[PDB]
Amino acid sequence: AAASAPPAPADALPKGADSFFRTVISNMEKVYLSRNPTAKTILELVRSYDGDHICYDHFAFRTFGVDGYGIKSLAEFFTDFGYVPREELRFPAKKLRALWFSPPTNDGYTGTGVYGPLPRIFISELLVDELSPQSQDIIQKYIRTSGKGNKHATLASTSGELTWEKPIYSDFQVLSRESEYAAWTLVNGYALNHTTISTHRLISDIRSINKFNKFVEDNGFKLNSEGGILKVSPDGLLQQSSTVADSALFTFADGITESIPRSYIEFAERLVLPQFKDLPNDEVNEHHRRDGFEVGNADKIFESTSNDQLTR
Ligand SMILES: O=C(O)CCCC(=O)C(=O)O
Ligand code: NI
Repeated sequence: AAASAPPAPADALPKGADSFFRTVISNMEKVYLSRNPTAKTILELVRSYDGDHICYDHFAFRTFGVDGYGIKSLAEFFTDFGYVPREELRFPAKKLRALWFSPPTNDGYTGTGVYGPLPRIFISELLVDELSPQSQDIIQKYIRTSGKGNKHATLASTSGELTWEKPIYSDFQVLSRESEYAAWTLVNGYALNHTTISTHRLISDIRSINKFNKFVEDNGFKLNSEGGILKVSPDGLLQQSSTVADSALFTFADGITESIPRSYIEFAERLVLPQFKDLPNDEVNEHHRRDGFEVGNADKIFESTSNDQLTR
């Protein structure tokens, strides 16, 4: 038989870097919770129902793929803190590309949320050069107003700031008609687009995602309907659901106040891999479960912020 070996575990961070990294993602989460009452409420409801067991499966971010404002503007922060780039996903109809990142080894975490197992990171970018000339010019205008803001995307994310000037409503309107993703990013920037609860790490009966979905719906919240409320990967091992994004009033730079999408929250179940079929269920750890993401699922979860879902 050919020589075989297990995968090399990723390096762990030194103690200061690990601590510091967690204060940063904690600040990203603070902005997110302050602007997304639905996500904040659901996280409180799960904690009360299940106990202190909430783990974050992944964080997701959106970006403009032009002039260095894209995936790389955030990825460098995470790779400075030991994250490893993984698979690239393509979304041709929506004109998006995404990369996900797996965390450094962190087996000694002592808490939950950002103090629990470190989350994967999912970062997408809009392929701006594929849009109409008019939208390319609108995006380029804001990118010019931002200067070297792209070199400090994490500062922007931790503080809840846009690096470009505040948009005028007319520009938001034009982008909304061609790319809802572009419109989302114009008004939200590098803000955390969602966190994800790892349901299989819960202890109570809502650890099953079908039970979890009914728990959310019975507390009055609406799940993303597109492609069904439960997106199931073709191998059956990655099952995902998400809320409809919250909305907020935004005063645009020309004085007009209008509704915009903020963020949402996702729930994900990763099932055991087939080679570990007969593992006793008390023996399953995260590395025994389906890792990564699935283009089919992701394509429909992007629509949690779409106007059709928000106006259902
Ligand atoms: O809406 C976004 O920005 C990311 C949607 C994709 C995703 O997070 C997943 O596949 O779980
Ligand atoms: Ni997600």
